[PDB]
Amino acid sequence: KEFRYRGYTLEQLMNMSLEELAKLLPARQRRSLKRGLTPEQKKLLRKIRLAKKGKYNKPIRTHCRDMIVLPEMVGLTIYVHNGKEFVPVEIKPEMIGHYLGEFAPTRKRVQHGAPGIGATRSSM
Amino acid sequence: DFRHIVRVAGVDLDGNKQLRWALTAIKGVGINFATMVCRVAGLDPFMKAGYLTDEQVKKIEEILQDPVAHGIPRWAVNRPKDYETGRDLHLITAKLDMAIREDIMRLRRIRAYRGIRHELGLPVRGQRTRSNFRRGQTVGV
RNA sequence: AUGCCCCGAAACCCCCGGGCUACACGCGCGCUACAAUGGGCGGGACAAUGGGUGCCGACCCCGAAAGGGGGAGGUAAUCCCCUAAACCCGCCCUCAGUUCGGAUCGCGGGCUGCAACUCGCCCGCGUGAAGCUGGAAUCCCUAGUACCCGCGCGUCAUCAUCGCGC
RNA sequence: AGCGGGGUGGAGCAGCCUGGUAGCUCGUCGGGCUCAUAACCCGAAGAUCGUCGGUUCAAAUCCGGCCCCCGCUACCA
Ligand SMILES: [Mg+2]
Ligand SMILES: [Mg+2]
Ligand SMILES: [Mg+2]
Ligand SMILES: [Mg+2]
Ligand SMILES: [Mg+2]
Ligand SMILES: [Mg+2]
Repeated sequence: KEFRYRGYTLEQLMNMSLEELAKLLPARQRRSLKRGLTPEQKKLLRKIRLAKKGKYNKPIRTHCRDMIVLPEMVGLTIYVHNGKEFVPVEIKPEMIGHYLGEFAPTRKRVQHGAPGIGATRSSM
Repeated sequence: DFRHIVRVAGVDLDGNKQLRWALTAIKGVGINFATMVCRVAGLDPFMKAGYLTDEQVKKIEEILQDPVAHGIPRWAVNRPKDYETGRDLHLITAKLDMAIREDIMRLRRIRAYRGIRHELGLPVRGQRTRSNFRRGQTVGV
């Protein structure tokens, strides 16, 4: 009842080159990794590695909704912009291979009211 | 000789149909995959299902257990590259149902967008919802 | 284009992320169907308009497919897009929610792009919803016209159930 | 207090007597017609019969006990 991703434990995923890991992800993630990371993602990754090393005792806030979750990011809490505020996300092992934006909804759930004037033919 | 009901892999099969179409009653087997397994087993896909003998049924079930090891291509199975083991699997009946349920449950545990959409019973693959997808009752003004 | 009134360190000018794609519900215009005046599998036939150098790409090789690697010729009555579909012949299915219908969803593989989650398009296996011809009402059309069938251009990095034409 | 009568969609009435589909008119919601409203047309929702029991192959219908409503009469601190 441990975690496995394609028959690998978490540690085996930790000690992998970015290329070796890219062969396990779905096609969209593989193409995104092969084409390189954008500069903003580079800065975010630098901050993440610093925080893991034992420095940067501050919360991580980022505008990068298109960043792919990587195994070395597991255990940290990231604040992802949803359009008007930063929401906390706690990265769990079963999130590997997803974009960050999937965990920060940008619209509010709809609870309908009573239909107003002009909602039907007879109300006009 | 002729049997009007033949039991294969826990599903009764109509004995009057051609074997390729009789096989589709199994959940997880469509018309294309059925023809593939008929060809691999070396049986005429146009024969009546009622003329199957016991050894032939045993062989068909053996093939359905692990198609890849019997020569069926990896790009033909309904769950390639399994999320847990990493292998190429083909699931039928209950196993298929519980695998799909587990996939949706995993999506729901991490509070992903698609998991929320599954919970609320709303379209998941990006459809517009202002006009179509209406299932309910007209409200009064 | 332009008078008057307003803002004139914000109502002007840039950058990042969201939205215009929300969803108990009412309506317009369409597409796909409810099967035999058919569905599937193999085989055989015959176009026109337009467009191409930030582009059209034959021909060879690799891959099951979507696609990938090289690349002649073309600034074009010369080279390319470009060997249409409805139609015809043979076999399977025989009136059934089905070998009718293909919505919805799972897993995997690709392309464009600085970026594909919100929110793109394509391919393989699986899954298999409503629908069995439609009340009161109401639209279009007089001849190569209406019905039926595909194709080109515009938009366009990618994307056509649309517009204008054939 | 005594006697007589009756309870059925939101409203007012059939369906009893002769047991075996719960109908009629208005009303609400939606679509039609008209430049728009009313009138008119179409479709759908809505009571399982005041409750409880007995009878019967089967009860709104036959019977009985309760709850409520209406009418008539006796009734002088
Ligand atoms: Mg809009
Ligand atoms: Mg079909
Ligand atoms: Mg998406
Ligand atoms: Mg029918
Ligand atoms: Mg348009
Ligand atoms: Mg009116």
